[PDB]
Amino acid sequence: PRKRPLEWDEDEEPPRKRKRLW
Amino acid sequence: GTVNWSVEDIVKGINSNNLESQLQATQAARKLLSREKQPPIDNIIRAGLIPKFVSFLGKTDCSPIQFESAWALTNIASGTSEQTKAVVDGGAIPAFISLLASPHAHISEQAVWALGNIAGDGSAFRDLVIKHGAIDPLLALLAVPDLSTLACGYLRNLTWTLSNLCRNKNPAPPLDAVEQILPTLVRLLHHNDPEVLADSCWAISYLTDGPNERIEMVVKKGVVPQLVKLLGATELPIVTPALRAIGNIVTGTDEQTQKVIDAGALAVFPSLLTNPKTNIQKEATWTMSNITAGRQDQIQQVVNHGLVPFLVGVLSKADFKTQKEAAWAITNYTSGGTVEQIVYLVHCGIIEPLMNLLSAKDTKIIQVILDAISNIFQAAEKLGETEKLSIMIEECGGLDKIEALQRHENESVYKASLNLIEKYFS
Repeated sequence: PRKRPLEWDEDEEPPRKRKRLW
Repeated sequence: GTVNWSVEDIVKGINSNNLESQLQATQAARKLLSREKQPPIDNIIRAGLIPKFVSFLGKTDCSPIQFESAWALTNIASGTSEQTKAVVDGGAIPAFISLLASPHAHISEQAVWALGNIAGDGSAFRDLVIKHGAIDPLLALLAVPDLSTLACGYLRNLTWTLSNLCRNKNPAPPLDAVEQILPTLVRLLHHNDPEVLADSCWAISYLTDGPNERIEMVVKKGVVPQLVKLLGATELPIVTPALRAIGNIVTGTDEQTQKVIDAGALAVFPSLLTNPKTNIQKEATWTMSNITAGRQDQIQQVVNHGLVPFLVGVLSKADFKTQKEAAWAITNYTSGGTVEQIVYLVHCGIIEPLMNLLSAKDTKIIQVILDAISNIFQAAEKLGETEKLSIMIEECGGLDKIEALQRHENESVYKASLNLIEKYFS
C-alpha cells in the first residue's frame, strides 16, 4: 500500500501577507 | 493633520526636500495605506513614491521617517504579487535587512514584518530575501537567554516571518537556510505563547512537506516528542499545524513513521479522530491511513491503542472527505496486514459501514472500498470462511450494492465488482 498526500486547506494557515492596520 | 490626504498632497510634501515636510507626507501615506477598504496602493506606486520611501529607510538621523516609510512599504508589499514586486524593484530588500540592526525596536520590528510580506509572496522572493542575507540578522534578534523577555507582539512578528522563510515549494527553501533556521524553530516550539507555537508548528509543517530527506532534517532535531505534546494542546490553532506536521512525517519511511509512534502519538488519536473540528478529524484520519500503510508491527500498534473501533466510527459517520480517508486507512490495513489483524478488523464491525459507503457517488472511494473487500475475501479464503463473509455482506445489503456496481459507468469498478460476484457470490 502506498503512502498518500493530503490537500492543504489554505484558510487554516497563517496569512501569506499582512497589512498593518494601526 | 496627516489624516485623509490626497495622493497629490503626499507627492508635494515628499518632493519638497524639507525633511519635516517629507516626514509628515510619509506619515499621511502610511495612514492612507493603513485603511482596510481599498487603500490607494496602485496610485501610490504610479506616483513614483516607492524609491523615495526606500531612500527614507536609510535616514538613520530621522528614525520617525524610517518607521513611517517602513510601515508604508510594508502595506504596499502586503498587496498583490505585482505590488510586492514594485517594492522589491525599488531596492527595499537590502534596505529592510539593514533596518534589522536598528536600535529602535518598533523599527526593526517593522522591517521584520515587511520582509515577511516579501518572502510570503512565493519561493522566488523568499529565496531572494535569503540571498540578501536576511537570516543571520533575523536570528540574531532572537539570541537572548529567555524568549519571555521579548515583547509579545515583537516575538510573534519574528516567528511569523521566519515561518514564511520556511514556506512554499518548487522549489523548497535552500537546504542550508533550513539547517540555519531549524535550531531556532526548535526553541520556539518550546515557548509558551499560543500564536508563536501555532506559527512554529506551521513552519515545521512546511519543512516536512516533501521527500524523506527533508523530513529527516526535522526528525533528527528531535522535535517529534514536542510535536506530539502539542497535539494535545487545548488551542485548536496549535493542534491543526501540530497534526499536519506529524501527518507529514508519517508519509516518510517506516523508520520516520516509527519515531512518531515511539513518541506516543497514537494515544492522542481517540480524541483527534472524534475532534469536533472537521479539518482536524480529516487530517487525523489521513495520518492513520498512512500509518496503516506501514509495517505489520505498526498496524499492530494501531490495534493495541484501540484505534480500529475509532476508524469504524469515522467510517460510519463523519464528513465525506474524512470517510474517504477512513476508507483508504482500511484498504491499506487490509493490504498490508496479517490475516489475524484482518479478522480483528471484521470483528470490530468494519463490514456494514464499508457497504453503506458504496452508495456514494465518488468513483475513487468505491474503488478503494472494493479493493478493501477483495483483500478481506483473500483473508477469508485462507480461513475457508469466505462463506461467512459473503453472508455478512449480503445481510447488511452490500450484495445488492455490489451487484448494481456491475452496471457502473467506470471501468475498474464494474470489473472488480464482477470478479467479486462471480467469485464469492455465485
